[PDB]
Parts: sequence; C-alpha cells; structure tokens
Amino acid sequence: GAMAPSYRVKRMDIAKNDEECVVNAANPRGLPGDGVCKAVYKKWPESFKNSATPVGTAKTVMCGTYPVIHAVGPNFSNYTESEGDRELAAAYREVAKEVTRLGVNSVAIPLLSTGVYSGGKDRLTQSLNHLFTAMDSTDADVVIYCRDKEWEKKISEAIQMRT
Ligand SMILES: [Cl-]
Ligand SMILES: [Cl-]
Ligand SMILES: [Cl-]
Repeated sequence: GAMAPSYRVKRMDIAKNDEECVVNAANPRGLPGDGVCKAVYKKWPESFKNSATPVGTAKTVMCGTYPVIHAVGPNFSNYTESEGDRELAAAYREVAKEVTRLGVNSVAIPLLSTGVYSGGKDRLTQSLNHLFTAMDSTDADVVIYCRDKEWEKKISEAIQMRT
C-alpha cells in the first residue's frame, strides 16, 4: 500500500498516466469505443483480448505486466436513474476489489458514465461520490483523470474539502 494513501486529480489523457495500473471506462462488448476507451485501445490494445464483461462489473486483462481494469458503467440513455445509479456504484465496488487483488500502490481512474454514457446530464458529483465510496477503504494512491478545466477545479475542490 501507499504510505499515506491520497487522492489527486490531473487534467490530461489517462493513456499517459504515471500509475501502476489503469481503469478503462469500457463498453460491455470489449470494443474500441470512444473517448477514454479509444485512448486505452490505442495505448494497450493487447488488453482487449476477452475483455467483454457485463454492466456493473470490472474485468482485468494484462498488457505485458501492466494491468488494465475494464470497468463497465451503465449508459444512462438506456437505464432508469435508479437502476443506472445502482450499476454505477457497483462498477466502482468491482474496481476496488481488483485494485486490492492486484496489490498495486497506485491506480489511474476516469469518472465512469460521465461522457457519452451520461445520457446528456452532468454526473461529476454522482460518479465521483461513488468512486470515493468504493476506493476510500483501499490503500492505493488514486489519481483521477479528466479533460475539462472546470471539471478539474470541481474534482480538486471535492478532494480538498475532505482533508
Ligand atoms: Cl494530454
Ligand atoms: Cl462515458
Ligand atoms: Cl472531463
């Protein structure tokens, strides 16, 4: 574990992370996809061998010895708010189990279901709070990756408020 487990946020492409493993914002079919998923496919294509997994779950595939944890958040265009909320919380609980099993000291993570699976809604607080609920009991350093300048400021404020 990290000596003083922390949360940090960086505004940049998660394919350039400086952590021991990465979480992909995956689709259930293991396809290259869009956004974070397409960047992950270009950087670690070998990790898409048998990466298909259901909504609300995470499946890890190694690229060399580097773990890629494919986490499938719900597409809010298809789920109701209540069911989508439950599956989004579940995907993050599975990421915490995988990070613990892998024994890593750090993990790079995006906010699940905040891009094309958001159903056109701002889900920063919803997704980040489910991330904290799952990851708080782990001892890995967590680095959250985002692309928007206003989202970086809001995620940073949420992290600092709890310290
Ligand atoms: Cl970048
Ligand atoms: Cl998304
Ligand atoms: Cl973003």
